[PDB]
Amino acid sequence: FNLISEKCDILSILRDHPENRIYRRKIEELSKRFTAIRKTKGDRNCFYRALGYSYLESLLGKSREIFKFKERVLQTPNDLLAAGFEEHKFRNFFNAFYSVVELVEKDGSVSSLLKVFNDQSASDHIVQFLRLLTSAFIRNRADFFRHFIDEEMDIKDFCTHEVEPMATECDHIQITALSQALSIALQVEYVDEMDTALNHHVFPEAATPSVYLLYKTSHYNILYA
Ligand SMILES: *CC(=O)NCc1ccc(F)c(C)c1
Repeated sequence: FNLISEKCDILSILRDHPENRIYRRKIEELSKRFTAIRKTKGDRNCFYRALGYSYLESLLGKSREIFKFKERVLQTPNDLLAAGFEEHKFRNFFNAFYSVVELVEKDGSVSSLLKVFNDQSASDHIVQFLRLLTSAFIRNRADFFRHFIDEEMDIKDFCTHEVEPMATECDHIQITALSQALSIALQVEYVDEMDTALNHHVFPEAATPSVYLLYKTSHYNILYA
């Protein structure tokens, strides 16, 4: 379990911030709303790896939701082609993602899903797929991202340098784009060392979330309500 941990009690993360007044306060408050946490490896891929694992975990045993998600994933090659990606270059990454979706359907266990996400090869193929789909979704909707995020940004350069490469860190744009590309509703809780309220953001605004993440010390960990 070197990439995604076993479930732990929320208060077990006090030990990561010993004798720290603000972090203790915020973690205690978080424990009133959430029961458990899984930690992810801080290798620069932790947003993609956490969202992918936590969303597929949320589908286990839900036959209608699995059918609808599979239908969407089957169309994603067309998003990649429309943005200029070549089939022979994305094939291995698409096939790895479709495979883990079929595991959710056929096997249906937490333990089998966690083993794929802890297999460095399978897990990194899944992350690379998610990064290419993020990039495609932004490129195909460049006017949307310039209108609503930043009129001055260079969309093609941003995707080349800050989305496609492994180990590149995320901001609001990547989170919004992957949420929209796969129709995943997610809530991010923010824990920093300023003397401020524990607070959160939902993607898209106003949705009921499937996934909850904790953003703390530049890392995305998985929460359980
Ligand atoms: C999500 C992810 O892989 N984060 C890696 C990380 C951990 C600590 C930091 F200070 C940075 C810049 C990144």
